[PDB]
Amino acid sequence: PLSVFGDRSTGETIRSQNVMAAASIANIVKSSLGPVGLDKMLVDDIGDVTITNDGATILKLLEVEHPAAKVLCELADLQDKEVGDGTTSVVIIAAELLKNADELVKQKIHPTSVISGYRLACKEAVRYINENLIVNTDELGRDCLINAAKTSMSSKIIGINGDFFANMVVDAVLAIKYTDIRGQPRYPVNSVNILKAHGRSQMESMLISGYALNCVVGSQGMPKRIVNAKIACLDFSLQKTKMKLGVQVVITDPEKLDQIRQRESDITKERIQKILATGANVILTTGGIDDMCLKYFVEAGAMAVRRVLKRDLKRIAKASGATILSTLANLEGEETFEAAMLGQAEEVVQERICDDELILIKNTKARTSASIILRGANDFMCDEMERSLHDALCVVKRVLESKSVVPGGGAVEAALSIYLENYATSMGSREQLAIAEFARSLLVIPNTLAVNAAQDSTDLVAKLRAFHNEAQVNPERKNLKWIGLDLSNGKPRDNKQAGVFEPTIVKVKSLKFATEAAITILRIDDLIKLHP
Amino acid sequence: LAGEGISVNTGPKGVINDWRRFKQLETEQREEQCREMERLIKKLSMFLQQYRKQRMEEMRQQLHKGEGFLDMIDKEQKSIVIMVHIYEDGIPGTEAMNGCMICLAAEYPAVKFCKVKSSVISSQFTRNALPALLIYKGGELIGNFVRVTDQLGDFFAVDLEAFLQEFGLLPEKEVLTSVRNSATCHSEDSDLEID
Amino acid sequence: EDIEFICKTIGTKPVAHIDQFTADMLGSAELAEEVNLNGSGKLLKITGCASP
Ligand SMILES: Nc1ncnc2c1ncn2[C@@H]1O[C@H](COP(=O)(O)OP(=O)(O)O)[C@@H](O)[C@H]1O
Ligand SMILES: [Mg+2]
Repeated sequence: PLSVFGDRSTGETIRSQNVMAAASIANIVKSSLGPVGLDKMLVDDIGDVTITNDGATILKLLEVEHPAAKVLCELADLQDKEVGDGTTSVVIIAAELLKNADELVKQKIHPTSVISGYRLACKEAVRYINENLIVNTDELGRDCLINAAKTSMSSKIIGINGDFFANMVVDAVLAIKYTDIRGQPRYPVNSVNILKAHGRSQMESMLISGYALNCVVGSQGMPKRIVNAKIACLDFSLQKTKMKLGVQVVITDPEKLDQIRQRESDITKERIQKILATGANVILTTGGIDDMCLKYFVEAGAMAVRRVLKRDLKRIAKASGATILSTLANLEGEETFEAAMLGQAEEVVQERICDDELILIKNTKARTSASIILRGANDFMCDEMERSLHDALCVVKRVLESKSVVPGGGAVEAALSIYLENYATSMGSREQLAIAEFARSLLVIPNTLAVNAAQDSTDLVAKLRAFHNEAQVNPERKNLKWIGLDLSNGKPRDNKQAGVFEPTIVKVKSLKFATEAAITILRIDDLIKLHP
Repeated sequence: LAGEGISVNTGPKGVINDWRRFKQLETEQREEQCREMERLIKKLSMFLQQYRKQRMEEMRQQLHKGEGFLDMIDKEQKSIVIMVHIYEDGIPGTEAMNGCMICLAAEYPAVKFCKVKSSVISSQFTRNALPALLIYKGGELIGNFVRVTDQLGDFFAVDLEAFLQEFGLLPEKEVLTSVRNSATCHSEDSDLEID
Repeated sequence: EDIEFICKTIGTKPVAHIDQFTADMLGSAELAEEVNLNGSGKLLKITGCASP
């Protein structure tokens, strides 16, 4: 009777199908959660291999057909973009929320009541986290940043290497620190250039007190080391001058051809001489350099690097104090270059890294920058180290921006579950059930953590819940809020004492995003799939 | 047997579902056959001489340092060159040009050398017309080379490279990085100072 | 297609030749800034306009 060219699913069928898709996506990455988690090795059916633990990478690499599962995949991508950590936790929480909400719906509870209860539970969980489960980093110091970095790098290929990698990440983050207007210290991550190269062990990874360029000098005649560098950053190619489309050369007197041809290169020669007359030693350009200008720079005993990436050039200019020059033209209509446009650095060296060479700009003046050279055993391990390092850098940035941290190891989840189970009894009659199921769904994180360690999940979570219930009931034993999970021995442990920390923004954003994803999926009770 | 003039009614409307169900498959088959016939029948029916640079090109070359046929060309950018390879196991001559394409792919990453059997995709094309260097650019056939063994032999990568370059089909050729540099590309919040 | 909306909002008048580019055809605004949306993108916002 509908006569719609397609397939239609209505009622419990489509809801169960959506829950199945979400649960399958959750189960894909549920085995890579927590320090006792293990990585996955993906194959791109063309021989490409990717070994990773990051949830966002796993969900982006996979091709997904069901749209409710695409919702969770792009939810993980959003969590990665806006926070940088907690990518698997948000997916797992959203799937568990959807599963319990579908159970409520199948129990003839209207989805609107479930959604209202979920909204109330999310709001109250955020409020409780902000008011009871935050530790200021002011009284902790650098140890807080070190512990946050170590916690972030757990469950990663640089886990035991954390004692060194946390120091490296903290130094790299603090190097690029700057304050904008309103006196707000903003830490601009992604300005730390991450260079990878297989070779020596992970302990041999070097943190550059400057900038590292993945490019070499254009000519072998130029020196490979300049002590007192005067960096000149350019945004135009240094080649033979060629007239534009609107200009055409027509010769009627044959005597002018030689002069025309000579000027065609003398223009660039004069530009090079003007640039070099100010004492410039290192010349960096985003465009290309032909052999003629390369020889000009060779004769002057100066650096010259072509095809420099735009972001690298911008970072180098900002750090060294140089100014990007897309053209040589002052406000007088002339063509001049002055020494005020030159950046300075304490040393520029072309170093050798495992049969390949790269340029190191060491100790830029007027601004401090940083870069990290990751040494590994092969390409895949270097890629995984880069991803884990990016996660750690994002975590450190979040901790330094907002000075609130939360206990790790599922302590927050258990405290929230206990508080919300207590709180649900004071609101409604069916939204009561929705909030109770939200509280129960929040328990999936410690359960997964315990399961991944081959520990007795039931007993450990029961003990954690008992500790948090005692903390919430007794007002003279509030120090038990920090009791989390110690997966090394499978016992409850004060994670704040043990130094297991996460940024509060991670938990807050994960909860909000998971709640919206669950609400979005739960609103569907019918599906029409048109035939292509 | 009269009353031919009918103008019918909503009866065909009542059967639009099955009509379109069959017509979508028929249209897919027609598209596959049209892409197959663009080459078949259309082409099946019809001392400087010593190349002193051949040896140096050879020695630098070794410095290594059914529905799929439709779908891999329907998508992706039209600005890149795709050189489809046709082969059948057992008949000699396929391995040499397969190795030639493998060697060529090293120095021409822009090209998209791919191979596909004749069985998955005619009888006269299978008996004695297996070796075909189908070159697709922009979604249409730019190179429709068949019987390439006569002008190649039974030939290294230099011969195929020269044969393709003499007709201006090979893209112009263009260092070894450590492994990689890039990790992302967005508003990365470059350095600032503010005073 | 957005010229009409921009001119109605800010109050600017389009200029097609540098001869007619005068001060009276500019639209005064209190603040024009580009804001990043927590790493999800960048938005250009012009908030506060005389004679909105
Ligand atoms: N040393 C530790 N002890 C106990 N729990 C930890 C430890 N380090 C991390 N965790 C917990 O493991 C969980 C999984 O984090 P992880 O999966 O690495 O982050 P993501 O979800 O971004 O991949 C986190 O919620 C964290 O609370
Ligand atoms: Mg993490």
